[PDB]
Amino acid sequence: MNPFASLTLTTLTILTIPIMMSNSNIYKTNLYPNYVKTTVSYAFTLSLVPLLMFMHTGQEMIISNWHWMTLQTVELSLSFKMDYFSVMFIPVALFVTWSIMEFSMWYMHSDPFINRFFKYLLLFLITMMILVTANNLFQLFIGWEGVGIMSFLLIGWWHGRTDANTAALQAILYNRIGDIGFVLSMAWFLTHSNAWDLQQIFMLNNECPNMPLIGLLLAAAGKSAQFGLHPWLPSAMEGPTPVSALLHSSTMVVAGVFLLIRFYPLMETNKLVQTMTLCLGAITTLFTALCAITQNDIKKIVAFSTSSQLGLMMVTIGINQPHLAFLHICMHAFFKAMLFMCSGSIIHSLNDEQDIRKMGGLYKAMPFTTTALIIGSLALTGMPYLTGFYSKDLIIEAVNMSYTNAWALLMTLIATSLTAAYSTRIIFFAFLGKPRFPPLVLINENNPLLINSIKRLLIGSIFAGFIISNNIPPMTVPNTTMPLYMKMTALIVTIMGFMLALELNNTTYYLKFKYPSQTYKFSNMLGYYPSIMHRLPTYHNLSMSQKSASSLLDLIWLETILPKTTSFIQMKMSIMVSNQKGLIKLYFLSFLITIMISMTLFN
Amino acid sequence: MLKIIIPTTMLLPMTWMSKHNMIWINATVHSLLISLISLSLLNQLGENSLNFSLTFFSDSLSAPLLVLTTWLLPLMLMASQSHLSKETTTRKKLYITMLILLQLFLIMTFTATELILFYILFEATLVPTLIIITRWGNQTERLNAGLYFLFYTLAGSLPLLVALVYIQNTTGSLNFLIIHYWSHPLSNSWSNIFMWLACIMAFMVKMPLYGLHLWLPKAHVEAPIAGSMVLAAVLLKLGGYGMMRITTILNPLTNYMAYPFLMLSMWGMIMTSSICLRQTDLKSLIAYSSVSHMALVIVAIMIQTPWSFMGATALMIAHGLTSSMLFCLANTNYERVHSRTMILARGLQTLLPLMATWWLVASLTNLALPPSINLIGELFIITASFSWSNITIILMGMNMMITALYSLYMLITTQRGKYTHHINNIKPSFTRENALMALHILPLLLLTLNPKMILGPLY
Amino acid sequence: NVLQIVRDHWVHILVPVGFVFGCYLDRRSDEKLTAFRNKSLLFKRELRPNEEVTWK
Amino acid sequence: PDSWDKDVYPEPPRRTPAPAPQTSLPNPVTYLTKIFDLLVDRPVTLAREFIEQQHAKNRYYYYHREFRRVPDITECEEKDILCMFEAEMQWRRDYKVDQEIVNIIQERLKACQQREGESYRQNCAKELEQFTQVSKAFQDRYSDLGAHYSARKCLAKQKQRMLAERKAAKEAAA
Amino acid sequence: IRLQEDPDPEDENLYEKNPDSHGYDKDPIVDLWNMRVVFFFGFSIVLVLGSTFVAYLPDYRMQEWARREAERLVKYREANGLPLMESNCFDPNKIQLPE
Ligand SMILES: CCCCCCCCCCCCCCCCCC(=O)OC[C@H](COP(=O)([O-])OCC(O)COP(=O)([O-])OC[C@@H](COC(=O)CCCCCCCCCCCCCCCCC)OC(=O)CCCCCCCCCCCCCCCCC)OC(=O)CCCCCCCCCCCCCCCCC
Ligand SMILES: CCCCCCCCCCCCCCCCC[C@@H](O)O[C@H](CO[C@H](O)CCCCCCCCCCCCCCC)COP(=O)(O)OCC[N+](C)(C)C
Ligand SMILES: CCCCCCCC/C=C/CCCCCCCC(=O)OC[C@H](COP(=O)(O)OCCN)OC(=O)CCCCCCC/C=C/CCCCCCCC
Ligand SMILES: CCCCCCCC/C=C\CCCCCCCC(=O)OC[C@H](COP(=O)(O)OCCN)OC(=O)CCCCCCC/C=C/CCCCCCCC
Repeated sequence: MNPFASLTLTTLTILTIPIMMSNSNIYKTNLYPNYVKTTVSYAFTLSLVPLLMFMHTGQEMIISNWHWMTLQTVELSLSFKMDYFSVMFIPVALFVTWSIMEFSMWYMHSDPFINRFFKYLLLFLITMMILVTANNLFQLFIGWEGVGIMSFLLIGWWHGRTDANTAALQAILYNRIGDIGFVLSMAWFLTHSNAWDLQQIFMLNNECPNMPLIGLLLAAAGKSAQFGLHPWLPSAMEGPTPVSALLHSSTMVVAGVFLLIRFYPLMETNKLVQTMTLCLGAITTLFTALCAITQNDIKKIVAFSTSSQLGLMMVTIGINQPHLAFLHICMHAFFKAMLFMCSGSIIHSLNDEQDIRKMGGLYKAMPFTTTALIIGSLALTGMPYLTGFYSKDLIIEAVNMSYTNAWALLMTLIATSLTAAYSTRIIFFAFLGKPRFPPLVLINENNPLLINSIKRLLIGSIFAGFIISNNIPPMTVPNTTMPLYMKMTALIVTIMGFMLALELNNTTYYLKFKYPSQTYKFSNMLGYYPSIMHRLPTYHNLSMSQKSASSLLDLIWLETILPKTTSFIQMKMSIMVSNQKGLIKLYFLSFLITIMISMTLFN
Repeated sequence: MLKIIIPTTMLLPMTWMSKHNMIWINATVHSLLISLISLSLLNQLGENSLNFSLTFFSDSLSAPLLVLTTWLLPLMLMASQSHLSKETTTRKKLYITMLILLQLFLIMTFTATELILFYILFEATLVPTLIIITRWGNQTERLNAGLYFLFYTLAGSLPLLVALVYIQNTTGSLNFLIIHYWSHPLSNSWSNIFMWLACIMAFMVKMPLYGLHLWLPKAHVEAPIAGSMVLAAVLLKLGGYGMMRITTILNPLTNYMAYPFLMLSMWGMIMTSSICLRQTDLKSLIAYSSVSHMALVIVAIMIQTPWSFMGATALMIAHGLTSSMLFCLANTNYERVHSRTMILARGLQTLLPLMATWWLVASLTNLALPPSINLIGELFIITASFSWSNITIILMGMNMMITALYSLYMLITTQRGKYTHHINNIKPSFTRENALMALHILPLLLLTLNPKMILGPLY
Repeated sequence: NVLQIVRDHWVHILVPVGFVFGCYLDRRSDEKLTAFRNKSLLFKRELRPNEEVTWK
Repeated sequence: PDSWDKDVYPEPPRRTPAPAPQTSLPNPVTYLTKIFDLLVDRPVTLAREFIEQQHAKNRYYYYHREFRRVPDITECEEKDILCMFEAEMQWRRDYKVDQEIVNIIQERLKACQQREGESYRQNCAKELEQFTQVSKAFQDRYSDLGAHYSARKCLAKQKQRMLAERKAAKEAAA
Repeated sequence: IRLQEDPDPEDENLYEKNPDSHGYDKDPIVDLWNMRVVFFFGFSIVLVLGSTFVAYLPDYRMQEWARREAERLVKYREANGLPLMESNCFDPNKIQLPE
């Protein structure tokens, strides 16, 4: 037949296999994490094979194996789209997951439920694969909700932490707004096309309208934490560092960008939705970078960097460049996962300390971690020949040479400069200078698991963008001709951010103390958005839920109208009827009145 | 249908002639056997129903409800075993007799072929439920709950009886097949408006509809566990089945009279979800969630499109199973601590892991996690409502968000956090309780695997 | 003790015999609705050489 | 297997370009294909051969039920329950068959779009027109009849449409 | 005081008198056999047998029959050049409009 579909489905099945084995003594013992890691590595190789098959002849297939149910003229069946996006994203996700699982084997060694942690990680991976390979809207929604609820479970890993519980609930709330948008899109598509599958959707929607494309955009914004629905992603750092490295930054937050990429024909057909996507991405990346440049929690800094990169991807989608966004997704997955692993290594070595104000001296204290973090920050800022160069530089060049929003372009450039700035902040406050941690030095990073995982994600932060960009067919016309000052715009702004951040960090050694500014307070407090938008709407909704619906309507007026008024009327009438004194004279006079009335007024 | 009806009327003498320590075993075993026998009704045709005789017939809408009732009886028996340890033999046999009579009446109601017999049985179901509530409830408010339940139902249903006898006199027969084939349009006059009001209002009070729903929290909070299980899962579906049956003769007047009820149902979804957000009682939370789901089913039935009836049936079955499971979990927690306050007991995930897993699964099914039949029905209803109008999508989206909010809120409140220090009577979960939860949850996933069996006759 | 087993476990035949009786009654009711047997336009058919009723 | 009708499920002829390498490096795709054929395809082929040999030991057949044609609701008299029942059953069977026809056309359209790939907007325009015609006819026939649709309601809709068409034609050519 | 009332008894724990209790009955043998019959009948019989029975229920909904009929009609229609879907469900010759 063809070893393409068989091997793709085999990768999915072998991913699903260890979940079945969770009911066995292998799950009861302490070999389960290693078993899961081995399974993930084998899946990574078996997924590399179809990637080699695609890069030769560009083979793309769809498999509709199982027919679920036929709703009259609409057939829902289990269908997989093994196209370029799927066959390119599966190996990257499997590689990152393998590295994160080894890192978690090292990291969550003292956790009593490490087996359950690895089971949850594998379930998240399965749901993400379902989302990526889904061919119809219903299966895509299945994957969407699966990754959402797995994120909910893994954020609140420590059930006894109120902050973890509220972070998980907040993530669920924002993802449910995204799901509202997704359901709007699904309903419109079914109503106006009689199909939930991409083939018929693309065939019939030659000019996709504002309502379905806005539904898709809202779902993508909710999933990728764009402006308005962003705060859940920084708050999602309450979970263990492996969760932040694997789930959010690498593979889950790119779900909205991937969804917008999957509907790039419709996005091309529309213009207003493209403009809205561009503006949303620009404001998101600018705001998140501006918040990042002044944070003291390293995990939060990396989370805001991830949000800024997502905003850049959304900008790339808004300028009608779907494939550059996918390339950036892959490269960002690589170096962001490596950065999160390095931050987790630092945190673990310093006894669960997540403050750069207490980190210091780590350049010589932790050699390999320092090298890996430097390489990751160089790739993040767009070093001219690293993984981030083959995506970010092309994105900036395409934004410059486009009929786009001038404000959006300016905000994108400022966001790149701020990216360089917060990378400088992380490096300076974490590795340079003198120690600020407690005197008991427990620094030890000589674990083979940690070293090997960071090393594997480190070779992929140097030699992966080149291979990927040289092994993919040209899906877009290049921008060969451009002015010299526009060809090096990204480098100039990156160097300016480097220099300004370094100067402002060097000014902290002076024996001068000044109170903070309004701009500093705005930037450090996350723009005051979490405070206002997490206190006012919640208070008003929870107040109207009790004052108006429960007490005023249900407990008072709905009781007053039907049952209480009728009961009172019946009680009063019963009292009036039975209040007779039993006097024969009185009720015989009543008999006489009744007799007269019957005789006279009855004809 | 006699092959299913007679075994229940044999459950009665078996229960009354069994030994004192074997009543539960015999009742459970033979209820399971009757459920297995009733599974054969799922082999429905594609064009016309199964007409066994002049009195009983089975359809693609009746069969899943009959299977649900026959499956729900043994679970109620297990819960009764749980909470009726110290009762006397005669009172235990009376409780089992009430459950058996209720199941028999429900089976005959679902398989009745005429509207008057349907009404007679659908009103006959009131007596066992009222007796169970007002006799084996635990708190003082059970008498008030029984009064509210009985009088709401009767005030709803008496004009239905008047309308039914009037319809028979006018047309000739109340047989469903005849009134479907010989159906004629209903003119827009005051008399037709009031006949429509009689029938629809009866079934809406039974449903319930927002504004006519206080009896539901009153009865479900104060009823015993078996009463709550049967009230939420099956007795609420009598209104939906009746509306899906009675609307054949109400067109095209239904296209004009549906607006007040549609607005009431949608705003009631919103209001009851918001009420669920701020409830200090777990059973009240579950009851109001049931109200919201039934309001969604009302919206589907009133918009009355082929994609809305399938969603209505799927949502009815899924909600019945989910609400029964939630009530069972809440009853286990109550029996451990003897209080219905939600914030009284915490850390139950630390103290009882498997019950935490059951709570997680039940709450995930409640918030319509794909590809569960809850989500299937809700999505079909949402798509039909979107075709009807394009702001129903806004209302459904906000309702879905609040539903997820309160489901995860109750999960986090009960299971997560620091355990209460002074509560030291949390014994390990019983095999009976674990098996009850498993028997509640597995059929949901199996119906997810095979969804065409619960999508009604319009599939 | 065999009598005691019967004296205690004789109630376990009530539901099976009720099921058998219900099946018998269903067949007996079905035998009363044979007015259109082998007379419908869709399923009208000549009887086989060894056959007297299309269905029972 | 190809146990389906090619005319009912059309498929354009498959043109596969011949491999013309321009480099001396070996082909990992070719080597992996050889490995896959040696390790998977041959064992599954042997297993299928054994299973099909076992199936041919006892071969039995099943048939497609043929339904006779009966007079329809137009010929049925008013309040004639038996004829109305027969016509309603026939109409429901026809409705299901039409639904499956629409499904067949939609499957054709989806397969054509996926097959054409990057040039679908032009290549698979013949399936789009057939789907448009079938969808329009199906909508005109079984349009919004409601959840309680019936042959009588469909007949009433058709009569209304015929009256509207006749009035439009008269007011045009009058 | 207002009545000669019994004090509220303490709740009994089934695990105290029987550490192997399944929660069905306070009698050990009756509890064990109640658990066994519930598990066997319910899980094994109902779940497995009813699930496979429903899975292998005969196709009385005529889905496959409808698909085969649709294939036959499509083949006949497109072979002879006729439209795949007819314009009207009924025959205008048999339908008599009022005029
Ligand atoms: C409603 C407004 C809406 C605005 C929307 C638009 C927003 C635009 C944003 C523009 C960029 C903002 C930069 C960051 C601001 C916050 C800084 C901060 O909090 O630092 C603390 C934080 C360190 O905090 P810390 O170490 O914890 O200690 C804090 C101190 O204790 C205590 O800290 P502190 O408070 O003492 O230090 C802050 C101080 C020092 O920080 C700075 O000066 C940062 C900016 C550096 C200079 C940038 C411009 C100069 C370079 C470009 C020149 C033009 C080039 C043109 C050509 C380009 C192409 C070749 O800054 C100020 O006092 C005012 C800064 C005002 C910036 C302008 C935007 C906000 C205006 C708000 C109105 C009120 C202003 C007055 C303040 C409030 C009232 C009292 O600083 C950093 O981490 C580094 C910050 C600087 C990074 C600069 C990176 C590059 C920026 C872009 C350059 C251009 C790129 C190319 C663009 C495209 C060209 C085509
Ligand atoms: C392991 C983790 C589990 C949880 C997470 C889920 C992740 C996915 C797990 C998937 C496991 C199953 C995959 C393999 C499924 C094999 C069986 C399946 O293919 O058959 C289904 C069939 O399953 C059964 O139909 C489900 C039965 C559901 C009804 C059970 C009722 C039991 C009594 C309980 C009463 C409850 C009353 C509720 C109201 C009715 C679908 O029908 P179908 O493929 O075509 O049948 C093929 C036979 N044909 C070809 C002749 C047609
Ligand atoms: C249409 C559907 C509704 C749309 C949104 C309307 C407002 C939503 C109303 C929310 C109801 C509130 C229910 C309360 C549940 C519990 C709340 C709670 O847990 O507390 C707040 C909780 C956590 O508090 P923390 O800040 O983390 O404090 C931790 C301190 N250590 O935070 C929240 O979850 C509240 C978030 C509410 C969201 C409101 C903002 C959403 C509005 C933006 C929409 C616009 C999007 C723009 C994109 C457009 C794309 C085209
Ligand atoms: C067209 C040319 C380019 C085509 C794409 C080439 C992608 C190359 C990807 C890496 C090459 C494949 C290496 C195979 C590794 C898997 C082998 C394996 O299963 O394990 C062996 C072995 C040991 O595993 P343990 O976990 O330690 O188990 C110990 C057992 N006691 O695996 C290894 O560690 C090998 C070391 C890997 C070196 C680092 C490679 C870094 C690669 C970076 C880029 C890879 C990106 C992934 C795909 C890129 C395209 C999307």
